[PDB]
Amino acid sequence: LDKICLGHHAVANGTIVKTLTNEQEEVTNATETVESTSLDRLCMKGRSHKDLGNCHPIGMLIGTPACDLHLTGTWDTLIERENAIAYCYPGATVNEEALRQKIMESGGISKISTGFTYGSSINSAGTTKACMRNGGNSFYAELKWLVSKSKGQNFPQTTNTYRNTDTAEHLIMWGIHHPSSTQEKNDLYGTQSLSISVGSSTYQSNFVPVVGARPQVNGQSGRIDFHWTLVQPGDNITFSHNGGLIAPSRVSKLIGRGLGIQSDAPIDNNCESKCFWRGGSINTRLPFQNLSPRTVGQCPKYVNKKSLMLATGMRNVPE
Amino acid sequence: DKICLGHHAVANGTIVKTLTNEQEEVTNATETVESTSLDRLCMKGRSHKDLGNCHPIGMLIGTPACDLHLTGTWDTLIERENAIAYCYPGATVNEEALRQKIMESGGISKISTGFTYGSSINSAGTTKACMRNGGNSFYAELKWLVSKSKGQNFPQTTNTYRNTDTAEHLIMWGIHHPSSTQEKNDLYGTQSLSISVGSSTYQSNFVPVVGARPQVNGQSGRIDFHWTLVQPGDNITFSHNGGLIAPSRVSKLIGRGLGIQSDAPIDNNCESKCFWRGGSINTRLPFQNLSPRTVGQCPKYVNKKSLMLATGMRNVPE
Amino acid sequence: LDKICLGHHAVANGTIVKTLTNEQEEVTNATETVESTSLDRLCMKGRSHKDLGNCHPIGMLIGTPACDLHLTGTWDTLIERENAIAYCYPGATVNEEALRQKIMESGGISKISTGFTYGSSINSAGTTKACMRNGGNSFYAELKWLVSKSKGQNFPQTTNTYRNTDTAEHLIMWGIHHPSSTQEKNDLYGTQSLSISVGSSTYQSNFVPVVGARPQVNGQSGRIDFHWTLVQPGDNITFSHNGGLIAPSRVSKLIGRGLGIQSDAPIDNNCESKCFWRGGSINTRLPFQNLSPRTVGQCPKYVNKKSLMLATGMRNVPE
Amino acid sequence: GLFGAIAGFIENGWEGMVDGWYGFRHQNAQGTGQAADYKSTQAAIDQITGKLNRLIEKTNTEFESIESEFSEIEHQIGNVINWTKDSITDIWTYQAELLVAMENQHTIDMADSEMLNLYERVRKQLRQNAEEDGKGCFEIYHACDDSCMESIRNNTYDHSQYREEALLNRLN
Amino acid sequence: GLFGAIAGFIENGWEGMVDGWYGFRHQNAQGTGQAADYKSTQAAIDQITGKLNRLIEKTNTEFESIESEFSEIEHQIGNVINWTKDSITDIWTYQAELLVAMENQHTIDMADSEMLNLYERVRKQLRQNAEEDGKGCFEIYHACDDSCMESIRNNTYDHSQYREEALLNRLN
Amino acid sequence: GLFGAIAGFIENGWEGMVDGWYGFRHQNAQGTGQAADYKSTQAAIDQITGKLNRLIEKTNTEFESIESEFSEIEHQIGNVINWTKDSITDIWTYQAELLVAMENQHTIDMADSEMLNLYERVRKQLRQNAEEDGKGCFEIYHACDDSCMESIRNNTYDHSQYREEALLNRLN
Ligand SMILES: *[C@@H]1O[C@H](CO)[C@@H](O[C@@H]2O[C@H](CO)[C@@H](O[C@@H]3O[C@H](CO[C@@H]4O[C@H](CO)[C@@H](O)[C@H](O)[C@@H]4O)[C@@H](O)[C@H](O[C@H]4O[C@H](CO)[C@@H](O)[C@H](O)[C@@H]4O)[C@@H]3O)[C@H](O)[C@H]2NC(C)=O)[C@H](O)[C@H]1NC(C)=O
Ligand SMILES: *[C@@H]1O[C@H](CO)[C@@H](O[C@@H]2O[C@H](CO)[C@@H](O[C@@H]3O[C@H](CO[C@H]4O[C@H](CO)[C@@H](O)[C@H](O)[C@@H]4O)[C@@H](O)[C@H](O[C@H]4O[C@H](CO)[C@@H](O)[C@H](O)[C@@H]4O)[C@@H]3O)[C@H](O)[C@H]2NC(C)=O)[C@H](O)[C@H]1NC(C)=O
Ligand SMILES: *[C@@H]1O[C@H](CO)[C@@H](O[C@@H]2O[C@H](CO)[C@@H](O[C@@H]3O[C@H](CO[C@H]4O[C@H](CO)[C@@H](O)[C@H](O)[C@@H]4O)[C@@H](O)[C@H](O[C@H]4O[C@H](CO)[C@@H](O)[C@H](O)[C@@H]4O)[C@@H]3O)[C@H](O)[C@H]2NC(C)=O)[C@H](O)[C@H]1NC(C)=O
Ligand SMILES: *[C@@H]1O[C@H](CO)[C@@H](O[C@@H]2O[C@H](CO)[C@@H](O[C@@H]3O[C@H](CO)[C@@H](O)[C@H](O)[C@@H]3O)[C@H](O)[C@H]2NC(C)=O)[C@H](O)[C@H]1NC(C)=O
Ligand SMILES: *[C@@H]1O[C@H](CO)[C@@H](O[C@H]2O[C@H](CO)[C@@H](O)[C@H](O)[C@H]2NC(C)=O)[C@H](O)[C@H]1NC(C)=O
Ligand SMILES: *[C@@H]1O[C@H](CO)[C@@H](O)[C@H](O)[C@H]1NC(C)=O
Ligand SMILES: *[C@@H]1O[C@H](CO)[C@@H](O)[C@H](O)[C@H]1NC(C)=O
Ligand SMILES: *[C@@H]1O[C@H](CO)[C@@H](O)[C@H](O)[C@H]1NC(C)=O
Ligand SMILES: *[C@H]1O[C@H](CO)[C@@H](O)[C@H](O)[C@H]1NC(C)=O
Ligand SMILES: *[C@H]1O[C@H](CO)[C@@H](O)[C@H](O)[C@H]1NC(C)=O
Ligand SMILES: *[C@H]1O[C@H](CO)[C@@H](O)[C@H](O)[C@H]1NC(C)=O
Repeated sequence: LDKICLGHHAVANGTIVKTLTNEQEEVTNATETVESTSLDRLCMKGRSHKDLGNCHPIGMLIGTPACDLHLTGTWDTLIERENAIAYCYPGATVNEEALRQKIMESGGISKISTGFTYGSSINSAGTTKACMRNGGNSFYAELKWLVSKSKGQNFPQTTNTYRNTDTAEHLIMWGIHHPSSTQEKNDLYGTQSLSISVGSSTYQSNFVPVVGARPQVNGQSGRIDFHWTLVQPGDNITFSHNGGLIAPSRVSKLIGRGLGIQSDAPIDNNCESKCFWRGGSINTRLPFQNLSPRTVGQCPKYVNKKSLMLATGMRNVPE
Repeated sequence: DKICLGHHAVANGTIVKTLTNEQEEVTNATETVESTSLDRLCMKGRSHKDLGNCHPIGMLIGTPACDLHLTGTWDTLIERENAIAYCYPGATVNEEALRQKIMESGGISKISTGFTYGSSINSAGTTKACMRNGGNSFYAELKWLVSKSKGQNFPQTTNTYRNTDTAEHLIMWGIHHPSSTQEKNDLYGTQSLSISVGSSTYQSNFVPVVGARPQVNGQSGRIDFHWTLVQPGDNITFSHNGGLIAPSRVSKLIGRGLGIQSDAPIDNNCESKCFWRGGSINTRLPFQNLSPRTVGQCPKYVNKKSLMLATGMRNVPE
Repeated sequence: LDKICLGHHAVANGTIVKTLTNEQEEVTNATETVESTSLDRLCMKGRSHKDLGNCHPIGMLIGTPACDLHLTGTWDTLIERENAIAYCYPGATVNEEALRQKIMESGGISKISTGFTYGSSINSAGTTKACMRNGGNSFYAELKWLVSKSKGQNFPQTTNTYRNTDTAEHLIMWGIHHPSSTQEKNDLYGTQSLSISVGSSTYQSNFVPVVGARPQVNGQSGRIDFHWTLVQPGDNITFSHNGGLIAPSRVSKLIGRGLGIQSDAPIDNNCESKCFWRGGSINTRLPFQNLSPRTVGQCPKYVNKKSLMLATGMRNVPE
Repeated sequence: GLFGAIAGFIENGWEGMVDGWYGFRHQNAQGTGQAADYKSTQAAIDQITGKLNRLIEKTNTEFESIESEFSEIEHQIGNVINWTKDSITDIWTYQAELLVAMENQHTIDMADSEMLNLYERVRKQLRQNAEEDGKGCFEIYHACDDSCMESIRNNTYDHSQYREEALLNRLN
Repeated sequence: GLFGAIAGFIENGWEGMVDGWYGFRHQNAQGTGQAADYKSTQAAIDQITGKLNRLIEKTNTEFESIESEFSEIEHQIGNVINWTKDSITDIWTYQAELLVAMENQHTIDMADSEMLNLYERVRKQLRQNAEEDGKGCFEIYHACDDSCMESIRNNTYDHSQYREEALLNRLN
Repeated sequence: GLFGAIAGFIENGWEGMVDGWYGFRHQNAQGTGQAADYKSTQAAIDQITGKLNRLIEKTNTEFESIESEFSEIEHQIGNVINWTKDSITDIWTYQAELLVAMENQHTIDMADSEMLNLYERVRKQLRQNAEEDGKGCFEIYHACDDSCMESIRNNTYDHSQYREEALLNRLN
């Protein structure tokens, strides 16, 4: 008797996928939803970026020698590398990580001179073999190491005031020097009890030099720690000090917004990406990703899974 | 003879999204994201306090602008932009923690310290920075202790608040940082300044910064505030000799309240459980695109203008 | 006329469960997805665990007497109890909660000797009523209260340095004594002004004993506030001081990883679990849980539902 | 669609049907006639009502503010908070989109099914007395006047009664 | 329901059936009999067992404590943590409800489908030998004894035997 | 499965059909032929494409780093961040699995439903000129050449054109 029969296609070996009710369902086809592959490069096409190489973001503001080409500029993407240098003279910044993040959320840095001057009783031009430029001794480009001009004398009580006449807030930084011995402290500031006060309309604080023997770092047992604050438009900030201040010769203004990336991957200007990680860039259209929980940009969501395949065909029912 | 089955349809369908289709036409649908807000603060059903020009911290220390908000009870506290905490210029260590704490409370009680002072102390120090009755005045809950004799070394003194209550008490105090040595000398004398403050669950020392800084509310000095909790049955002692702004009352925070920050106007004729900077969100809808900053019981914020849910079958017109 | 009929089974009392379109759907069988049940017990089988008893983790590092059995050791699971003791002589640690959590992420504690020694006008073993060992007086096992050998004598200027010669970082602690009265101060350390400076290659600070009457705690009006830092391998750390330092005899090395539990629930060595909370242990195969939003280990997710029933049968249609 | 009826073997909806979701159109000597079916219409409406009701009731969880509107937040904690709230926002946006796309598919499919179950219910009523159009109609093989069409709509049609007559007509 | 059978064209369920989930009742000359059907019973059971095994899959993320039980946490970080935990809990509570609501619908409908696939199976065996009751029964237009009825149950019924007899009876 | 066709009463698939997802095999006097159905095939593919389109769509949220790669984070804030990130990861991992499992099911059932829809469509075209063998074919009781076969696939087979004969052949 004559016949017409209905049916569907099948393939030789299907692809296994998961369902609600079955861990081992066979279908005629499937495609991956978890991205396991990365490009081992920072994809910078379409971006105004600054590769800081050797310079740590904080060194941009205080003017460490490794940061000379990064003292000002604009960018929509800022790239920090491992082991970068902030401090040539050994020290540390209070609230360091908050400061680094702030620099790395920014789109640029301007510099504005403080205008500070000093009597011929103060000497402001001192340098150190720990901070070197042009084969010679130097110092943080944006600050100055004030000491007494005639050794051993009590450093004069001094007032220096910076005035934000702009319409945006400025970030001001200063250092406090912590000598490694009593004689050292006396040689460069005198025998008097030292004090450094710092006041604006929205901030004040005092600082006294810790003196004591400690290990040499980059040849120095002394230390200079950094401090910072934001000075609002129309506000002034005054420094009263009689020894131990490392005074700013310039202040900074962070401009706009940018994306901060920490990675040692090399720059490629001929690919684009919106998602970066320590190892490179992630350019996938896929919704998920198992490369790293630490990503930046606009990124597929991190998942704990090697693979999750989505069926693109019917049940496979082979002959 | 012929009988046919069918379904209804409309002329102008509605576009909704499915798993498989961006542009599905149905007979009907309705919205699941709230886009509207009431530009008012819906306070019906609530024992609420409008702080007006008073900043929460100011209610603990007694700034003149907080005179009407030094005690009370409430289930809802409303803070406005530009509220004043500090008549004499200064700052509070862990300021935002304290603000949130006062804004998590259902009211405040004030309890007296009891402190008294020998006669070589003037404890009624006032300033034109804090005017009350158009007189020079001070933070109502603290006293600016100075030497009654200009230049006189403020005496070594001790003061101990004992909590006899059955609830911990919030105690605040200040440290005065003068603008100059002369001001330091005139007020506290010429000796070096130490202030100490210990309970059995808190310990800490303080010394007065002296330096030039710009005038705020006419003043170059600063008072900065510190705060801790005294547990029931516990003592907190102040040893000091100059520059302590000592408390005359400690605070006790009562129950729970919802804190709101908004400048929208109060309205006692609507109810809401969800608030934001722009006002009050009264939806039955589960989602909301007004702001990711809300407080209360709220629809969840989503990054979507509209999400239409189908309330009818697929529309197939003629 | 003969006839065969198809049908399905039913039961006389079905279960209510929720569907998408119906809060009250009757089905033949169902089962719970939210765990409401806890074991009033710390299930410890297959774990090498340390019950600290009345020893507080911070007491492990400074050597309170309550902690004398927990000075060193190893474990994968550390159990902290309520009202455990850290300070016999009253005081407090800076960054106290951060340190506690470090100890509770840890898998053991080794002690290493500082090899600090002292001149003959120092009494390097001050003791106190508040730290009882064996009845009589004693002190923190891992620290040394230094005072003058002669009551009113000026305590001498002094310098000690710990050197880390190991391949991992060591955690070093010390204290600062704030005396109760200006006559205590002078008893212990003489009439000079006192200054203690600490410096490593990663850390410095100054400290000043402040005299001040405070409420008595374990009989004592004085206090010792405690400080800590990490000393990196190959690095040294120098203390300089003339009265008021509480110096370290030993430093600690944190070993490996462990799971930290806070609970007064009793240990049971016969049951195992991977999920713990204040009230004990939770082992359930269920994916959700309504006991507590504060659990540790590998856990079902907390939800705010008493009950959620998953159908395991068809619609029930009685007669 | 899934059940083959709506946007399937029924070529289009009836804009004329103002008083119901599903119904019957007939064609006999006495004329046309449209009439909604109550039960089918009601079964689709109730299920939607159920969806709607489930989707109002929202979390009674009471949230406090962790961000000052009127003062600055320290930068590091500010960034953590931002990162957390944005991740939360991404989760809810995605849930919401999925929920609504998913329920929309189920609503369309549930309406398709009801249409089919009406067609099927009637098919069995009519038994051997009619044949199917493929367009959603049943060609009846006896004289089915307005009284007869009504009994089909009302579930009171006895196939036995017109059977013979129909069994005769179908074999020409 | 979606496939129109359970609480559908079939009016109710059989409490009598204990030996399975789906099955048969008959009537012939030798009386009446009840019996389960293996295939569809296990097909349904297995899909349920399948969902259960998915439900108890061990998420193995090890979480530490971020809140001390026996000491007070700084109030600001404490508020951030509470906000984070309470938002995380709203997500899980909502997914849990949704997961179960959804699986329960899918279970209900899957069961409704297995009833229907069985009925469609018997119908196609009977071919032109029987007609649909419309209450889930098949009226058989020839004498069908116990062996005849078992043959049907076990997919061993040959329509070719009884065809010309059944056609006598249907038309007369 | 749900619609009882694929992995159902159709026993298996045809590996020799590379030009479509669904289709026909006929046997008549001139022999044997196979051919895909373009319409049913495209309805299944277009549903898949909609799924894929929906799956690659972007959340535009821009996240910054809250953890340094090259320097150490304060311990307490580090633990809050770790706790939070691991919670967020558990939520996305669960969603991803659930999404893909859920879609896989629906893809399967939808493919099944298109197979059933095609089959039903044929059943109604043929009307009274053919009968169902249970395995997915229609035994046809009249001479249907390749051109008539092509009409059935073309959806232009007019059962009237062959009816009187087919009734004769069925009742014979
Ligand atoms: C983050 O979120 C946590 C968790 O919600 C908050 O901690 C809870 O709130 C506070 C913590 O500071 C505690 O509130 C009070 O708890 C008392 C508990 O006493 C007993 O414990 C248990 C239950 O916890 C019960 O068996 C008994 O009731 C015990 O007595 C409780 O009695 C008290 O209520 C009463 O207090 C006032 C006086 O202030 C009375 O006048 C009034 O009648 C009232 O009923 C409080 O509820 C609470 O215990 C904490 N719970 C937990 C699990 O920790 C944190 O505070 C949040 N952090 C921040 C920064 O907001
Ligand atoms: C955690 O996230 C919050 C919310 O996103 C961040 O706060 C926002 O931060 C951005 C700055 O990066 C602010 O954007 C600014 O808008 C200004 C306009 O004034 C607005 O002020 C109020 C708040 O007081 C807004 O709500 C309102 O819409 C007002 O319009 C711009 O003028 C700002 O800077 C501009 O600088 C130059 C001018 O020369 C312009 O060319 C630039 O385009 C640039 O826009 C700036 O854009 C925004 O106001 C803040 N929003 C809120 C709600 O506070 C936090 O900072 C974030 N924290 C982090 C990363 O630490
Ligand atoms: C928040 O969460 C992060 C992410 O997990 C934690 O950071 C990890 O901390 C663990 C230790 O708990 C680190 O693991 C250790 O690393 C050594 C391997 O070197 C790694 O070095 C780089 C970084 O420079 C890594 O990125 C890279 O993967 C390398 O593998 C191992 O040797 C350690 O195991 C050994 O430890 C002891 C010594 O203490 C040995 O004696 C034993 O033999 C043992 O095997 C261990 O695996 C891990 O690298 C860290 N990851 C990252 C990404 O930083 C944070 O600490 C956590 N925050 C808080 C506050 O807890
Ligand atoms: C920050 O520093 C600036 C500069 O010192 C301060 O600005 C001063 O503001 C005062 C009043 O606020 C002004 O003086 C007035 O204007 C004229 C100027 O000749 C004078 O004749 C009036 O009698 C009156 O005194 C002036 O603009 C300016 N003064 C000076 C000397 O520069 C500012 O107040 C400081 N602090 C801030 C802004 O918080
Ligand atoms: C810590 O102290 C030691 C002890 O003096 C320092 O010097 C030792 O290590 C050096 C490695 O560069 C050796 O070359 C020295 O000879 C050795 N001296 C000894 C053992 O007496 C060591 O550099 C110090 N480390 C730091 C960071 O300052
Ligand atoms: C504190 O209060 C008084 C004196 O201040 C004292 O008698 C009492 O014993 C003390 N109690 C505690 C708990 O310190
Ligand atoms: C229609 O039948 C119903 C029962 O299905 C009955 O209640 C009603 O009276 C009947 N109406 C008409 C018009 O025949
Ligand atoms: C349908 O297909 C047949 C195959 O022979 C062809 O003859 C006919 O033209 C087609 N009909 C139409 C209307 O396209
Ligand atoms: C799956 O591969 C098959 C080849 O058999 C094809 O139909 C389809 O292109 C593939 N899926 C996708 C998403 O390309
Ligand atoms: C959708 O609108 C149509 C026509 O106004 C109506 O059928 C239905 O009631 C509406 N939905 C709701 C929720 O009111
Ligand atoms: C549901 O209960 C029935 C009998 O009451 C039993 O057969 C089945 O195993 C149960 N399944 C559960 C509780 O998961």
